[PDB]
Amino acid sequence: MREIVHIQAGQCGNQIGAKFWEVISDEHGIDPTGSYHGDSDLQLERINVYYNEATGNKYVPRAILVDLEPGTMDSVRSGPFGQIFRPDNFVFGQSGAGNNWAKGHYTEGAELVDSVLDVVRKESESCDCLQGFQLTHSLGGGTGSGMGTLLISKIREEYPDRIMNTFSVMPSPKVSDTVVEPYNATLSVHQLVENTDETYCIDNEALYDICFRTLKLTTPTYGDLNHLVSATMSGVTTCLRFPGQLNADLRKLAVNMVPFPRLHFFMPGFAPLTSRLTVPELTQQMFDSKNMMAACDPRHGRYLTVAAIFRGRMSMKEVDEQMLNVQNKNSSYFVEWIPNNVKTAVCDIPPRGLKMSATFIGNSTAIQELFKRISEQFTAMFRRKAFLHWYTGEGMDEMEFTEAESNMNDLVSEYQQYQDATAD
Amino acid sequence: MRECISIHVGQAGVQIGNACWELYCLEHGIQPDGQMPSDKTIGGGDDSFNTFFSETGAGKHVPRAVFVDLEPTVIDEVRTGTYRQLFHPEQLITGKEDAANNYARGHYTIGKEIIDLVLDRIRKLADQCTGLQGFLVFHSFGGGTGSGFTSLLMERLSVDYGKKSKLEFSIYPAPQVSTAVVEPYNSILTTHTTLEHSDCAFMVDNEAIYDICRRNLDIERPTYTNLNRLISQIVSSITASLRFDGALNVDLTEFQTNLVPYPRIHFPLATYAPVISAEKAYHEQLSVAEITNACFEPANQMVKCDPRHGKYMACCLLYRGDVVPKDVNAAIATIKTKRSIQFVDWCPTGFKVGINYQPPTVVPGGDLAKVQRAVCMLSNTTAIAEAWARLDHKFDLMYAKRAFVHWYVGEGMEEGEFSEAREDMAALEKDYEEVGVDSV
Amino acid sequence: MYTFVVRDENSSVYAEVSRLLLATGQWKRLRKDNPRFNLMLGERNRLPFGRLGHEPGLVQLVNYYRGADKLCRKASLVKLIKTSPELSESCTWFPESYVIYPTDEREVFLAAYNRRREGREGNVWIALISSEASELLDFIDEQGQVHVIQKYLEKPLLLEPGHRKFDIRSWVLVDHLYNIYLYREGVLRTSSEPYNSANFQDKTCHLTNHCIQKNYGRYEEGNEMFFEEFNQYLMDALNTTLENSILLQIKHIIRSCLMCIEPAISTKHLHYQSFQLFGFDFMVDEELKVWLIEVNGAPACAQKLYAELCQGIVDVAISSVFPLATSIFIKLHHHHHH
Ligand SMILES: Nc1nc2c(ncn2[C@@H]2O[C@H](COP(=O)(O)OP(=O)(O)OP(=O)(O)O)[C@@H](O)[C@H]2O)c(=O)[nH]1
Ligand SMILES: Nc1ncnc2c1ncn2[C@@H]1O[C@H](COP(=O)(O)OP(=O)(O)CP(=O)(O)O)[C@@H](O)[C@H]1O
Ligand SMILES: Nc1nc2c(ncn2[C@@H]2O[C@H](COP(=O)(O)OP(=O)(O)O)[C@@H](O)[C@H]2O)c(=O)[nH]1
Ligand SMILES: [Ca+2]
Ligand SMILES: [Mg+2]
Repeated sequence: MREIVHIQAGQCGNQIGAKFWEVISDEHGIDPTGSYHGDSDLQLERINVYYNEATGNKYVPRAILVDLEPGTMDSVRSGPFGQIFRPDNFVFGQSGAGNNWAKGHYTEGAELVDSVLDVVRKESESCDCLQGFQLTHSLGGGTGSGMGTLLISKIREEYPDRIMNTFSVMPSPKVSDTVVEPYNATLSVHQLVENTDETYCIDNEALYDICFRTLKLTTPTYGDLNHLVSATMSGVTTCLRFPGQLNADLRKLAVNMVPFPRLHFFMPGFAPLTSRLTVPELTQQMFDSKNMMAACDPRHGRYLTVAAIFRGRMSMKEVDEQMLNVQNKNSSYFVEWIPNNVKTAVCDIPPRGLKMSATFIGNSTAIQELFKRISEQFTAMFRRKAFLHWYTGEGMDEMEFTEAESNMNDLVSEYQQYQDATAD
Repeated sequence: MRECISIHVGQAGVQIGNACWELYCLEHGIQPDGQMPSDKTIGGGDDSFNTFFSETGAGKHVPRAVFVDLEPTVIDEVRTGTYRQLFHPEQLITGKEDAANNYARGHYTIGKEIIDLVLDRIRKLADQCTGLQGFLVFHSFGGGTGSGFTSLLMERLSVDYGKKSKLEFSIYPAPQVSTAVVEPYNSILTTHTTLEHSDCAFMVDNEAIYDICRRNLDIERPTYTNLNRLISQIVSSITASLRFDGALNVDLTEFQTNLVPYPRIHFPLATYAPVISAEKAYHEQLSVAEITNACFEPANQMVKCDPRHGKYMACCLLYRGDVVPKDVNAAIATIKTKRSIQFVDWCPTGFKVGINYQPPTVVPGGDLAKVQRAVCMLSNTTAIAEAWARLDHKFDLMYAKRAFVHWYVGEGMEEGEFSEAREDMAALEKDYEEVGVDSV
Repeated sequence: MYTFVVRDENSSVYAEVSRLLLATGQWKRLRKDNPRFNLMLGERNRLPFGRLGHEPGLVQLVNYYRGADKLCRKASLVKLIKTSPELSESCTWFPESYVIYPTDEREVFLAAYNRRREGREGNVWIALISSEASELLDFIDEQGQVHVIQKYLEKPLLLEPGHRKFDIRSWVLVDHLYNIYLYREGVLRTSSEPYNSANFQDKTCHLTNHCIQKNYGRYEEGNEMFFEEFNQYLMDALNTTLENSILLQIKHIIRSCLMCIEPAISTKHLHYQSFQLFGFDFMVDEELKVWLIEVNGAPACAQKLYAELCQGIVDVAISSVFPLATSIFIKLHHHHHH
């Protein structure tokens, strides 16, 4: 089989991680004890991608739960699917992050890192054919951002020809008051652009704006934001989890989606947006700015590559027609120099609550709007050196902030370069 | 004797293989267990069907076939499917991890780990042959295994078998069913690497087969199963010369003599008729003249291109079923009286014809009407070059920016291999231009 | 010596073009009814296209595309956008519009209008501006000829300081070969009196015509902001560029409009050739989404830009066909494969 190893780090990582496992367990017919009581053989055909098969015909998530605070991992065990996890895959610290990247990456997280690697090793070593790794984390905190990216670097050393995939939640002042997060994000992006193959950009800015404006929620909660994150996560992993022809494993996806190694930051989308349609409507909503999980307008750049997944019982002829339709009518927004760069998959099994849905994965040059926003907030407080001593204290030079700032702006220039390029 | 060994590489090669063998077994009266009641020589023989099937002492007729894929899923369905007893387990070869739509993985990284094993199993089939003719290699252009592994294998077969014949059935990519943006790269790379090692290659445009299924069989959104059942019929028509004997049968090697004027110009255009649904075939005989004229309609071609804007260098017709010389001769004389077809000035305006009396078969629960008589035309037209030009343009669009090139470089390839592969293709397009210019 | 005839004296743009042609020394102006011309700078109304291209030994060229009126009349534009599958009825960049004759799609308008009343959402429309249906239909039966009811953009992008509305004029030259050339200089035609959510009587803050603006001229000379200054505003205040935030959408809209009518108006295999200068009018909303308002078939230029544009027209539209004895245009072309 082609197995993926899941890792969830920090508060955000473990939250969205837990909900990911709730949702896909529902889809695959797995209850919290880990027994199959589903109605279809298509649920089990590729169960080994995410689940280990234990004794007594039971299924255990190949998941590794990590945090420097021991508190957040108590709440995971207490959770509805908490009992299903492997008890010795819980690796917890003492101090906590303090929303300090350096603590996560160089000091406190460094002390804990070998303990996580021991568990990763034991999962990896008993895989028939390991695809690679999937990490859920935020970039604004200290553990998920700093230790999560250390984890990434350390797993590459030992599995250098395996695919490294992250779900990386971006900070927004609209969601968290912590003034330091622009540093944590910039230092994390510095890592991700070098050491991941594919990164889904989950932008809290976008998740808040969808909840406030479109869903008409006056005081959106982390649970409201994560309803969107989990639907996105179910959608983008559908091709990996069910039998299919297109993007069926992590490397094939990467080869379809990443034309240049550094440009591996995707902009997911979803239709219909809900809180707790026809193919032409799903197809129009998918490419419209409102439905993007990154606060970027795709009309402000060009798509390098696109994956579109349609879920439900619908006409495959109608999807083909609408997907041609949307490309003709939006031709300028697709780079002319990568022919046939939009791929389409149709999975008959719909997600829970919806009779048909659509998931979008775009590699757009418009993603630069996200990185420029972070870069403005970073450079607001880095010119005046606000709160540098938090990081200098842990041993970091000031030069590493300059290098990381510069690499993130190099990335911006690069997106712009391929946005402006023609076939001539 | 004159044994042929079939090699099916990657998902496309393998799935088309299944459809071909299933169809062969139906045509010869061979059961899914390999038993063939009509064959009175148990244990062996030199009947025409023995070019493609060996025999065991227990009366089992075993395909002279290897199925190779770098990943077990597709071949696992052959191992457990309707025809699992037909094949010895050693003919079905799989690795663990596929080439991820990357020629470089198929040729070098993953491919090298299984290549000696594949040659081993091929050698075992070869050593059961009294007079091995050659090989038929089925593969996609687009896939990493189909492109990269097939190339490596063709290179290795030239070394281990000298100038023993190698024929390809190559699946040319179409956007309606493609699964990879880099398929143009894989196509150019494999065509460059394979060109010196192949004697004759039949390209099958998935878009062409897709359109025939939509237009002629009224299939709304054709699947691989739809495409493969039609592809099977065309392959069967071509190999029918080898698998059946008959007084008017012309061997595939005789057609090749006419089809290949220069070593590099070895890509014949196939056209098949009639493709018709059961509902339309009811109360409708298509005569010899009718199916023959249908060979000159571009809508029936296996590759999208226009031979009315090119020139012919050869034209072969492979009839099967209730077809007699008088009707063929009259039908073809009309065609040349009518013109519509121009030969290059260095090629005589002949038509090489074969007839096998055994009529076409269809697989149960399929889309094709069972008809009394079918024809496959194999022509050598300058027009086939259109297919190279369409792929070469897509290649250039991406390669000018080096898009996706790092995936190939990361597995060991150099940019030199891309530009070298592309120049060879530019040379091939020029060759097809040059053969069609009039003589001085 | 090439020859031309001038048949619209009111055109500021082609008065300058004739001036530049005469100054070359290799063009001679003829009298308007002398048919032995190479170039016709034609009249706006009833231009005799049927008489063109029937003069042996003369290659003939005209500065209008016959049938380009379908893009440039408000009622025709709506109909073109509604009936052409390339643009469709679900076009994202053209405000929801309906053609309305006086004493037709008034029945279809009222249905979509009275859906928005129940929906509890912005329900302002334009002919001129009002939120109740009664005042609009009554204004048209009373006003005169065929009219268009179009969705009024509730939430425009507003310049600061001053909280002002604006529209963007882009000049586009389509030559005889059907190359689409966007002039690199466009212009923002600004309102000077601050924008108001409730005050629809006063139609100086709501309508941004260079004439109807008459305070005035405070923030910029003649209420004309150009692209260097507007790019800087976008960089400073919004952390984005003109090119990225607005100009990609403008390029797309122009190229889509002109490609849609190309079969109906191209002069590729015709006995005479056409070029034409168009003026596209765009509206930017607060999300930085661009919307097309109208296309003008006989646009005027802004005073500062006349000399450069008109010399461009000569270089790429006229001297391409009639050769004599640094490029101000962006050529709009895109061939995505699918
Ligand atoms: N006609 C036909 N085409 C197929 C079939 N399966 C795949 N293809 C085409 O083959 C190309 C993809 O290559 P595959 O053969 O699936 O790839 P592979 O050779 O298995 O290589 P990897 O999967 O990269 O190891 C695309 O152009 C598909 O449209 C099939 O059963 N029939
Ligand atoms: N849907 C809409 N939303 C917002 N503003 C609009 C609008 N339609 C028109 N306007 C405003 O009205 C102004 C002029 O309207 P428009 O350009 O449609 O007619 P026009 O310029 O052809 C008038 P005339 O034909 O008398 O010269 C625009 O510059 C714009 O500011
Ligand atoms: N969408 C979402 N964002 C979260 C969640 N939890 C924390 N965050 C965000 O994550 C950042 C803080 O990181 P956190 O995970 O709390 O830090 P760590 O646990 O020390 O790694 C802030 O930008 C929060 O807005 C969550 O459950 N959902
Ligand atoms: Ca026998
Ligand atoms: Mg494969």
